[PDB]
Amino acid sequence: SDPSSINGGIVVAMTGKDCVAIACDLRLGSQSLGVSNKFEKIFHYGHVFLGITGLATDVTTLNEMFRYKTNLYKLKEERAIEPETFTQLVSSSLYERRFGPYFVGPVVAGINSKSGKPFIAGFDLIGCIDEAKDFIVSGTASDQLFGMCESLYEPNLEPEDLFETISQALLNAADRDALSGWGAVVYIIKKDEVVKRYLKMRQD
Amino acid sequence: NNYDGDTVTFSPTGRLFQVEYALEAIKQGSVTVGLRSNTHAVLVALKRNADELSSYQKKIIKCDEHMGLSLAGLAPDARVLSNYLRQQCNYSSLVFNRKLAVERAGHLLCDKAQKNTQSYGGRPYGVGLLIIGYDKSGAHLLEFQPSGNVTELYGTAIGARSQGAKTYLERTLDTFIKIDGNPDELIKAGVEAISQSLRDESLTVDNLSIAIVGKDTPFTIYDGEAVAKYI
Amino acid sequence: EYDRGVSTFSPEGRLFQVEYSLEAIKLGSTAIGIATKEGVVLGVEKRATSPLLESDSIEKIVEIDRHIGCAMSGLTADARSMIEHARTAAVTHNLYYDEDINVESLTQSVCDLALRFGEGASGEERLMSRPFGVALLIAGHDADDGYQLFHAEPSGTFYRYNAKAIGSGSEGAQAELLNEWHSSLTLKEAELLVLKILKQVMEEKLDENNAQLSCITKQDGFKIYDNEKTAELIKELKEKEAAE
Amino acid sequence: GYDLSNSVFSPDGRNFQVEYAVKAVENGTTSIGIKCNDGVVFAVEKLITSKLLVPQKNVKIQVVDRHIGCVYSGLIPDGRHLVNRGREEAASFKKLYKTPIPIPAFADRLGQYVQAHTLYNSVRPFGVSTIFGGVDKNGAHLYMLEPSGSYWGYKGAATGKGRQSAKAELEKLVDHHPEGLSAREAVKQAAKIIYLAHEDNKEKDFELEISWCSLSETNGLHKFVKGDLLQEAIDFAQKEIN
Amino acid sequence: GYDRHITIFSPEGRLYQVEYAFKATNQTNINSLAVRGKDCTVVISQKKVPDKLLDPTTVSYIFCISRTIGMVVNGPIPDARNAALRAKAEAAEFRYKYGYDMPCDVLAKRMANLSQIYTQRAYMRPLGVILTFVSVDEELGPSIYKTDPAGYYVGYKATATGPKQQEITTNLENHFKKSKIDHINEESWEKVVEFAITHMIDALGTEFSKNDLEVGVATKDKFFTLSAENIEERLVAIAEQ
Amino acid sequence: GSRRYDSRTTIFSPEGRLYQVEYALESISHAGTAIGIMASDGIVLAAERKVTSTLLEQDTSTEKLYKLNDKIAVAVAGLTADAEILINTARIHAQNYLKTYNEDIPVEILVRRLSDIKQGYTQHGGLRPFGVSFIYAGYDDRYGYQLYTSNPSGNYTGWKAISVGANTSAAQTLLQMDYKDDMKVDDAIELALKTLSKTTDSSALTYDRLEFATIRKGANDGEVYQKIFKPQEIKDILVKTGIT
Amino acid sequence: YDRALSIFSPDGHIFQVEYALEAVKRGTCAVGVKGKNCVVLGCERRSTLKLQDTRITPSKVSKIDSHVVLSFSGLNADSRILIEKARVEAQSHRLTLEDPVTVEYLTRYVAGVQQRYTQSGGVRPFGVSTLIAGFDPRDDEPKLYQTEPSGIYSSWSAQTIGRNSKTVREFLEKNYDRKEPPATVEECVKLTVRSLLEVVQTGAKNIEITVVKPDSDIVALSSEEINQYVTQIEQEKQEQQEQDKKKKSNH
Amino acid sequence: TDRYSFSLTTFSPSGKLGQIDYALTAVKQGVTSLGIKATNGVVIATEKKSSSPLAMSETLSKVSLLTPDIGAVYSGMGPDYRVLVDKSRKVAHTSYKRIYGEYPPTKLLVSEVAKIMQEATQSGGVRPFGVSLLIAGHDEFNGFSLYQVDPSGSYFPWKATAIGKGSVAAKTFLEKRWNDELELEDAIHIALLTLKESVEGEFNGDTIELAIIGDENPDLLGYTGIPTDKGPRFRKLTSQEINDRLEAL
Repeated sequence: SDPSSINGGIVVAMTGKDCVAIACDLRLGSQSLGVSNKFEKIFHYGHVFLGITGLATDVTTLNEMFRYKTNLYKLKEERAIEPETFTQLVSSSLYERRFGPYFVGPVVAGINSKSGKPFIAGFDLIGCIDEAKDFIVSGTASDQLFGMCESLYEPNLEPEDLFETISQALLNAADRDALSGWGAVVYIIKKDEVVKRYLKMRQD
Repeated sequence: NNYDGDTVTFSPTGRLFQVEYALEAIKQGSVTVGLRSNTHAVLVALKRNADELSSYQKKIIKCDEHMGLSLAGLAPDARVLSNYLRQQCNYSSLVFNRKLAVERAGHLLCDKAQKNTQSYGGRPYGVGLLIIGYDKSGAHLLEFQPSGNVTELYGTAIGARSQGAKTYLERTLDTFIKIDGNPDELIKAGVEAISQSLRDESLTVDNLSIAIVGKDTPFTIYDGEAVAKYI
Repeated sequence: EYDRGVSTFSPEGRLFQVEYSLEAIKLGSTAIGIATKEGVVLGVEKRATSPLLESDSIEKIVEIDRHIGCAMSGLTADARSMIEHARTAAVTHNLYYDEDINVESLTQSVCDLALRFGEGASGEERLMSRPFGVALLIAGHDADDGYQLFHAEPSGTFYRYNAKAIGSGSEGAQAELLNEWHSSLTLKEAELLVLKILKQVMEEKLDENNAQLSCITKQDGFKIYDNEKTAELIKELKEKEAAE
Repeated sequence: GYDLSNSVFSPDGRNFQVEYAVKAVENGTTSIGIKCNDGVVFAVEKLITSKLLVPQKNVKIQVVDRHIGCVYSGLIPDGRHLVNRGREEAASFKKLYKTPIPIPAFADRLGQYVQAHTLYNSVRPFGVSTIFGGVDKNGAHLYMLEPSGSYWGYKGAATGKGRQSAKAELEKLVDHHPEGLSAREAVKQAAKIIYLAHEDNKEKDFELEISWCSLSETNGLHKFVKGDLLQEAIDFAQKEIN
Repeated sequence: GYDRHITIFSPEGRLYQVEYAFKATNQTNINSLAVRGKDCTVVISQKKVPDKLLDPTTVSYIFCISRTIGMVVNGPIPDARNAALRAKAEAAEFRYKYGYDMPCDVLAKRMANLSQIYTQRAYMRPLGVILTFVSVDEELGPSIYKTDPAGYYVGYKATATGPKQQEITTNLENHFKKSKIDHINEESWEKVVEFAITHMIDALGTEFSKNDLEVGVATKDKFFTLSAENIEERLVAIAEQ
Repeated sequence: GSRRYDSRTTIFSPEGRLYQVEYALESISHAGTAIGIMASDGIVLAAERKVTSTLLEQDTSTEKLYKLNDKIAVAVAGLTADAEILINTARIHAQNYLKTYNEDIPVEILVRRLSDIKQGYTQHGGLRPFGVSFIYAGYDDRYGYQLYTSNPSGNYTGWKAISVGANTSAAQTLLQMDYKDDMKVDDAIELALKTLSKTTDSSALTYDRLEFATIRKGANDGEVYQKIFKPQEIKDILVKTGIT
Repeated sequence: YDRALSIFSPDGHIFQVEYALEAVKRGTCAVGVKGKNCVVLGCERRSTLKLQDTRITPSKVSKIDSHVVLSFSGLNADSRILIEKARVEAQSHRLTLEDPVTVEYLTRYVAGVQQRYTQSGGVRPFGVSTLIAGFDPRDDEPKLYQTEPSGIYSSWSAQTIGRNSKTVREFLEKNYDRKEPPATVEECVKLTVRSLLEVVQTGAKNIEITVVKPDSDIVALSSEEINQYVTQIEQEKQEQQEQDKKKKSNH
Repeated sequence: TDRYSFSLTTFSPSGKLGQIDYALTAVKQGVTSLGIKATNGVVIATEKKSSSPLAMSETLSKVSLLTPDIGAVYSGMGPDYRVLVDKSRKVAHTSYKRIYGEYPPTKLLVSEVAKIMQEATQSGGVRPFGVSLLIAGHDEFNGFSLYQVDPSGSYFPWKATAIGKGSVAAKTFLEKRWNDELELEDAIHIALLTLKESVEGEFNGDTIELAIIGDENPDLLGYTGIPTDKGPRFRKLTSQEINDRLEAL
C-alpha cells in the first residue's frame, strides 16, 4: 500500500470577499473497503480550521498533537491563535519527524481577528508553506481539484456566490475519485458566523 | 575530626591520619611472615580461630598456580584485592600467552588503592598483603602496605609481633638465601621466625599454614598432615 | 562522628558503624544451632509479645532451598535483603552447572553482598551507606564436606561453627555450648540439647508458640517440624529434668 | 584556617591544604636534576632502611614515553600514580600524531591534571615533586613539577631534605661551566651532590641510582646508568668528599 | 559562616570569595602596562629570573592564543595554563564553525561567562588570574579587553595590573591628556614599544634589563614576542631619546 | 569536603516531621488571602493580591488566578514565583490526559499529581519544596462541583468552605458561622467579599487589589463557564454590595 | 547525591526509624480485627473539622484488589505513595503470573519499600505503618498482617496502630480471644465500633467500617448504617452497667 | 562523587526564603535603571560609571537587544547580567524562532526567563542571579508592556518603575512626573530628569545609555519592500541624540 493512498481524502479551501470557506468529504475507507460515510476531516480551534488529509491514524495523531499545543497558547497568552501564527506552527511541527514522517497534508484556513483578512496555507508530509490568496487544495484528488477550482475561481466572492464555486468544484473531483466522496460538507466561514451545510450528492 | 574523619583533606604534616589509622587494622589481625631465597618463595601465616568450636579463618588465598596473596588485616577488604589480582592474572594467560609477575602486579594494585583514597567516600584499605610468586624473572616477595608502598626484600612480615620476626630474619639472612633447591629448609625457617611472632601461643597444625611456590614447584597450600612435616 | 562517614576511620582502626550493628544483634531473638554429622538442628525463639499476635505464622527459620537452610537473628529488616539474595545465588548455581551449591560458596556470596558501604571505595555499585545489622546461621548439606553450619557476620567475614548461638542471650548461651557439645551427639540428642540452652534465655516459658525447630537432612530436605512434634520434644526434655 | 576544602580560599592568596602537601615532599628523598647540552642526568638517593632490602631492584625512575625519565620524591604511592597518569597521555600522543611527545608538551599535560584537584572539592591533590626531562626536536630540557601544578624551565633542580644543600652546589657548578657540560660528565657530578646532600640523611645509609637521556651516547633514548659506569660515578664522589 | 567559604550572597549582597581572587595576583609581583598604538597593541610585562638555575627563555607570562590575539597573565601560573588551554580552544572553535578567528571583544565575553559559572558553582574554584587580551584585528583595530575572575569585562584604551598598577595608571592617564587622543599615535611599531617602556620606568622608578622584561607586540595580522636580543635594542634606544 | 556543607533538611526532627514542611506554613501566612466557597451553581475563588502600590499595575494582573485547564483553575497562597513551576506541570498533565483518553481531566487526578511533586522534594536530595497551598475550583461529571485545599508537603483534603493565606483563622470562622448548603452564587459573592473586608491587610476592599473568578453552571447550554472577571466588572459588583 | 540520610546510630538503632514511629503515633488510628468469615478494618476519619464535604474527602481505607484492602497510619502525604505503588503491583501480578495478588505478596512488597530507604543512603523512609488484610484467591482464610516503617512485618489475629493504640490494645485482650474470634459479621464489625468510640468519638461520622468477605466481595458500610449499631451498643452497655449495680447492692 | 545536589536556597523558620533577599541586596547596592511606559513607546535608561579612567564605556552595553522589538536592562551585578542576557537570547531563539519563526510576545518571554531564575534556586551548583531585570517590550498582541523580574523568579507588570540603589527616591519621583498618557518626547524628558538626581557625576550622552522601544524604524530593518515586517521598535540612542534631550531640560 502507500500511507498516503489508503483512505483517500481531499480538503478544498477557497477565499472570497471578507470570508473564507473550507470543505471536505465524509468517506473514511480502509483500503478499498468503505467503513463509513461519516468522519470529519475538518476540525477547529477558535477561528482557525484544520483539514488534515492522508493516512487514517495520522489524522487523529496530529489532531491531538495540535490539541495540546493550542491549549498552551490560550492558557498563557489569553487569546485564540491567528491563522498566520498557526501556519508557521504547523510548518515546524511537520518537520520534527523528518525521517519516517507524519503521513498527512494539513490545510490551514481562517479570517484574522486583528485586521480581518482571509488567510490560507498548505503543507506536505515533511511540510513547507505554500502561500496563496487563491485556493489551497490537498489530498489525492488534489490534482483534479487544482484544475477544477481554477476554472471556477474569481478573485473576491460574495459569501453565497463563494458557496456556489466550492460546492461544485469539490463534488465533481470527488465523484471521479475512488477513496473519496460519499457526502460532502461545506463551511462558509464569515467573521463571526459559520454555517455548516451538508451537500446531497452521489453516495456511490 | 578536622581531618580525622575525612578521606579527602590534607592534613598539616603532609600525611593523612586515615592511612596511619587503617594500619591499626593489621595490628587487630593476625600475623604472616614471608621469606624467599631465589628458587622458592614461602608465605607462613598464622591463622586465628574465633573460639574452640569455631573453625580457623584461612589467611592464604590462592590467586594462581604461580601466585598467592595472604592477609593479616580485615577479610572483606582482602576480598576486593583478591578478585582484582585474580582477574589480571587470568588476562595475562588468555591475551598475551604470558604469565603475570608479582612486580608488575604490585604496581597495578598500587594504583587501584590510590584512586579510591583520592576520592571522598573512599578509604585507605584495612589490609596488607604479602604477595609471593615465582614468574619469568624468579622469586619475588613484595610487601603491600595500606599506603600502597611496594618494596622487594628477602624477608618481611606484617601483623602483630612482626618486629620480633624481622629480628629473626636479619640473623638468618645469609643462611636462607643460600639454600637453594632444597625446599624443606626454607619452610622450616619460616616456622621458627613466626615463633618469634608468638607470645608463647605455640604452633599446632591448625594454627600453622604454609604455602609455597618454587621454580619447579606449583603454588600449593599446605595444611594438616603437610605442615607437621616441617616442624 | 566517625560513622557520619560511609567508610571513614575512626582512630581505633575499625569502623564505628560495624560495632553498632553487632549491638543490634542484641535486638534479635536467640537463634541457636547445633551442627552434627547426622544433620543440623536449628531452634529459634519466635517471640510472642501479645496474645493478639498470630505467632504460629512467625518463624525465624527460612528456607534458602531444599538442601540449604538458614536461621537469622537480629534486626530482621536487614535480613529480608540478605535472604533474598541467597535464594537467587543457589538457583543461579543450578542454572549454570545443574548442580547443588556448596554451603561454603553460598555463605561467601552473602558476605560479598554485606560489604556495600562506601561511596568511593572500590569498583562496584554502592546501594548502602551503612552495613547490615543481622547475622546468619547457614546450615546445609553438600556432598564434599557433609553437613555444615556457618556463622556469617554483617562484617563480611565468616567461620564454620560446630555450634553457635547469637541473639540477645548469645553470651550466656555460648558459655554452655563450649562445655556440653561433643562429636558423639546425633540428630536427636543435639535437638533436645538446643531446647536446654534456649530455656535459660527464654523470657516467657518454653512453649510451642514461642519456639520452632527445623532440621536440614540429606534424605528428606528442609523440613520444618510441625507443632505437634515441636510440642512433643519440649515435653520429653522436661521429663529428663524430672529425671534429675 | 581555609583548608576545609579547595573551593574555600583566604584573602591571603594561599590555600592550606595545598601548602601542607609540599611538607610531605620536604621529608622525601634527595632527587636531583642536572640540565646538560646533550641531555639530562637524573639521580636519586634510595634509602636503605634495612639489610633485608635488595639494593638496586626497586627504582623510583619509571620511564615515560621512550626518552623521558620521570623520577619523583614525596609520597611514593601517590607519585607512582601521577607518573602512571602521564604514560596514558604519552601513548595517546604517539598514536595520534605518530611522533614522540615534546618535553614542553608533556610538561603542560601533567600540569593540567594536578591543577584540577585543587578546584574540585571531592578529590585529594598531589603531594609530589617530579623531576623529569629528556631530549627531543625542541632540544634537551629539564622540568620540575610542584604539587600546585607549576613547572618552569630548569638548569638545576632538587627536591627532598637535602634540597638546600644540592641547590647551593649546583650554583657553583653553573659558575664552573657557564657554557654547560656533557651528560657523560654529569654522571660524575650527580653522584657528588647526592653525597653532599646525604649529610641531611647521615642518620641513614643510601643506595645510588642514576639514569640518563643523552643525545651523545644512547641515541636520544632514556636508559639506565648501571654497571662499571655507575661505579665510576660512586668513586668520583667518594674521593672528593673525603 | 559560609559566604567567605563558598559562593552565596552575604547580607551585604557580596561574595568575598570572588574578592579573594584579586588579592592573589599581587603575591607574584608581576606588573604589566598595555597601550594601544596606531598600527599595533603593545604589552610589556615583568619576568622574574632569581636563580641561575632557572632557565630565562622558558619562563613566560605571555602566552600566544590566536595568531592575532596574545594573552598576558598577571597572577598565579597554574591557573594560567588552564586558561590558556581553554582560551586557545575557544578561538580555534570559532575559526572552525564561523570561518574567521574570534574577535577580541568576544574572546573576552566567552572567558567572562566561564569565570562567572565557576563562581556560581560551589564545588568549583574560579580562575585566580587576571587576563588581558591584546590584539590588532582589522574588525576593530588595536584592542585591549581585560577579563577578571568576577566575570566582568570592559574594553580599555590602556590598562595596567599588578600590585603597583596605581603608579602605572597615573603615568598613562597624563599621556592621554596631553596628546588629546585615546591611543598613541606613531607610524613605527618599534617606537610605540619604546614609549610604553619609558612610561613603566617612570611609574615604578626601576630600569629594566633584557631578561626582566618579556615584550609582546601585535602588529597587523600577527602577534609575536620579542626575543631578549630585540628587547635590548629597545632599552638602549630609550637612552637615545 | 562535600559532606561538610550538607543541608540535612529533608530528614525528620524527633517530632517525626520535617523542618521544611513547618517553615513553609509560616510563609503561606505571609501571602495574601485566597478563599474558596462552594455554591450549588459554582465555585467562588476570591483572592486578595499580596502587594499593592501607587504605580503598580494591577489591571493586567491575574497574579493569583491561573487556568490549569478549562474547567479547573486555582487560587494561589504562598510564593508566586514557586507556584509558577507547579502551574506549568499541571497544564501538561491535564493536556496529556486529554491527549490520550480524549476526555477532560477529573479534578481528583489533577490535585493528587501536584501533591506528589511537593512530596518528592521533602523526601530526598536535600532539596527545598515548593511551599504553596492551592485552592482548586474544579468540575467533574462523577461528583459535580469539587473543592480541595493542598498543603506544603502535598496532601489534599475536602471542604465545603476554606481559607488559606493572611488572617486565615479569623476568616475561616466567619465562613463557618454563615454557611448554608443551599447557597447560590449571588449570596456566595457577597459573603466572600464581606469576609475579605473584615480581614483586609489594608484599610479597605477595592477592585484594584481584588481578583474574582467564578465557574458558573447558570451559563449557556447548562455548561460550566470559567469567567475571570476584569477589574471593572470587579468594580461593578463591589458597588452593588456597597463597600465602595 | 549519594550523601547518606539514613545512618547506623550509636545505640544499634537507625535515627530515622525512631522518628518514623513517632510520625505514626501522631497520625490516624486503624484497628484491625479478623472474624471467622470476614475481615473488618475500621479507621478514624478526620471530620472533626467544620464544614467538610465528605464525598470528595479521600477515604482512609483504599481497596488494592477486589478482595484485599489496605489501611494506614501516620503522615497522610507520604501514605498516597504506598497506595499508588500497591495498585500497580496488583495488576502487575495478574499481568505476568496470572491470578490477583495474595495478601502475602503485597505484605513483603510494602515492607520492601519501607526497608529500602532505611538501609539506603540519600533517602529517609516514610512515617507510615500499614494494615494489609484480605483474602487470598481460591482461599477463604482471613489474613491479617501489619507492616511498619522499619521494613519488618508480622501476622496478627487482631491489632491496632496509630494514636492511643495502647488503650485499644488493652480493651482487645479481654474482648478478643485468639481461640474463638467473633463468628458473625455483625459482632466482628461491632467489636471494631466499640474500640473506635473510645478514642475517636463524636457520632458515627468520624467512624468508618470496611468489610471484606470471601469470593471478591468488598462492601463499605457508611456512617448511617454504623449509627444503628451504636444504638444497639449503647443499650447493651447501659443495660449491662444496670445489672452490675443491682448485684453490687446485694453483695 | 557529587553531593552538591542539595539546594542553596531554603526556607527560613519565621517565613520567607533568606537567599533571594540576600541577592536583592546586590540590586540596592547596584547601578540604577528606570522605565516609563508611554502610550507610544517605553524609554528605559541607565547610568555608566567607569572602573578606571582609561576604561571605555562604549565597549559595554548595559542595555542589550534580545530581539529587534524587545530590549532588556539590569540593576544589580554585572557578571550576573552578562551570562543572563545570553540565556534569554538563546531561549528567545529555540522556542519562537524554530517554532513560529517570529519574535515572541513580551509577557511570555518574561515568564520563560523567570523559570531559568526559579530553577537556579534549585539544586546545587547554582545560587540565584544577583540582578533584577526590567524587560521592556512591545508585541502586537498585548501592546506595550513593562515588567520587572525579581530574583525570586517572579514578575510583576508596572506602569512605570525603577530598580537599583536610588529605587526608593526614583518611584516617588515618578509619582508626580508620570501621568495616564504621556507623549514619548516628554517621557524622555521625565526619565532624564529622574536619573539626574540619581547620578553623582557625569550626565553626558557618553555616560548615559538611553534606548527607546518607541516606534518602528524602517532604517534599522536592513531590508525593504516587505511592509508586513515592521522596523525594529528598539532604537538605541547615540550620544549626540541624548545630548539634544539634555538641552531640552
